[PDB]
Amino acid sequence: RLAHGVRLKANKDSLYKPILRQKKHFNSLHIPKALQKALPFKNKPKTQA
Amino acid sequence: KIDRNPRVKHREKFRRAKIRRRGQVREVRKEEQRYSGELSGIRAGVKKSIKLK
Amino acid sequence: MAAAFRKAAKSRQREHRERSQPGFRKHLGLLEKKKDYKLRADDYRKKQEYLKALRKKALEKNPDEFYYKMTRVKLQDGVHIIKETKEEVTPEQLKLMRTQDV
Amino acid sequence: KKRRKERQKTAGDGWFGMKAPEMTNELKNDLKALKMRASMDPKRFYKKNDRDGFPKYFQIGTIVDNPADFYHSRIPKKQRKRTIVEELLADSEFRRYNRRKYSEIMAEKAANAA
RNA sequence: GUGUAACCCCAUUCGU
RNA sequence: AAAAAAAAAAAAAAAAAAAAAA
Repeated sequence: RLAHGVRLKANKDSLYKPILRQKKHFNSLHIPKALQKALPFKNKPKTQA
Repeated sequence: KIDRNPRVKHREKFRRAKIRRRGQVREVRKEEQRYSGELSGIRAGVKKSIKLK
Repeated sequence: MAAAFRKAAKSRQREHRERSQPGFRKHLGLLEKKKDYKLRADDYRKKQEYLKALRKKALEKNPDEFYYKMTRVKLQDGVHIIKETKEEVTPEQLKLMRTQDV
Repeated sequence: KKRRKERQKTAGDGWFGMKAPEMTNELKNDLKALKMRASMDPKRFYKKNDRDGFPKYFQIGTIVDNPADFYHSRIPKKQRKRTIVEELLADSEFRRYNRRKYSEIMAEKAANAA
């Protein structure tokens, strides 16, 4: 490479770079309307309007 | 670099040993300024006397 | 001198580095690794275990069960909503609030 | 029953009959401020609070001037205020520090929220 | 079926 | 722990208030 004019070219993909990840959030659990009716009174989820 | 000289290693261990002691027991200080408060709270619930029986 | 062998080997502390997403697929998002997928995998497992716990409870549900909360509360589409209590103002106080407002 | 009610209105004979003051939004604002005195100054640390709730018997006042302490310990009459809350509003040192911390918490929360 | 409706119905035109 | 409801505040946070799992 020194005798000729060839120069090293490094692939941009292969190099190592900082990732900089961000916190990931998830949906809350959705219970079907049919299941809430089917559930017993003790285990029925009770909320406010 | 601290491990290179044993004397300054022992010097540094003593400085920490005084700091770690400050949690257990209080250091004596003189009234170098007029008393202006405790600089912290005054806890009236702790009873730190030693019972004799 | 087993520990002496270990100390010499760990003299170099350069740790293996992570690879990033290829450029031509950058708009898709971050290349997920085992540490990231494990967050998504444990999230699913918790919800599916909870629904299976709930669906089992519906099996032994007794339709004739009775509780004294049931008398004053009515289901709405199957959901047990606790309706807000009424204030029950009377005309004299209702006239009083308007005089205060003006 | 009625004699119990009369005895609970005062601290008692042991403390020369302190009376429980009526609770107001200005006194309550003062008590909340004192309970959170730990975060006022980053270079000052305090012991834990004695009680979780507010004290039942307490009185409020100001410290009397002493002639010998003209320069050592005395606030000029313009800087004096009526309440502990207004004192916190006045000094630049506390406002500058508190604003910087509160801005940080919102910004870090914004990174978490997005 | 929570992982960051056609079919049918009325009416219009065409035409072995 | 968590899904809610009621207030204030800052450019979301904060105090109380219920249900459900454990």
